Amino acid sequence: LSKVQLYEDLCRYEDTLSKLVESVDRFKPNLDIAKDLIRTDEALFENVKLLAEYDNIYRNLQKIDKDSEELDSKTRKILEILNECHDELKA
Amino acid sequence: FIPHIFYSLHQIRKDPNNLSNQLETLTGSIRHRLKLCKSLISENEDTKDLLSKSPSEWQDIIHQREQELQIKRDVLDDLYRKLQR
Repeated sequence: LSKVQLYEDLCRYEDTLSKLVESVDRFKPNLDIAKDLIRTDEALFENVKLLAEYDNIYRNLQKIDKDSEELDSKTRKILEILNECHDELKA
Repeated sequence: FIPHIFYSLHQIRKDPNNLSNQLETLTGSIRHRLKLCKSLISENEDTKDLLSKSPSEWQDIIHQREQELQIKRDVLDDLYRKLQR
């Protein structure tokens, strides 16, 4: 799971750190910690990368939508003019 | 946003260090960076992975948008034809 797992790792990462840094209790040797704080980071990066394709499609959808709105804008812009002409001609 | 999330994660990976007043100032940033990262993840536009939407959907929305594009452009040519006329 990209996003979900991405959010779990961040949790357990902060956990492990907080212990290592002494905010919470942990036994004196406490390397398991340091090792974890590296496996988790690598997992996050890997997970984040695998997510790029998804964010790219979004990049596309944003393009498309921007276009679509721009166009509808031009159409609106023209209808305005017609009305403005209609005014100068009627009123 | 996905880029700021990458650069953000990058800076955090590079943050850990020493102890004391430093140890606290170093772990304080790590706590804020974790917040910042969680906010970016939340704000990622609904791509795939359920952050916003799956992939199946993203493909649908793209096909739906292409179709609306063809139409809005047909409308656009008509509007211009008439203005020009």
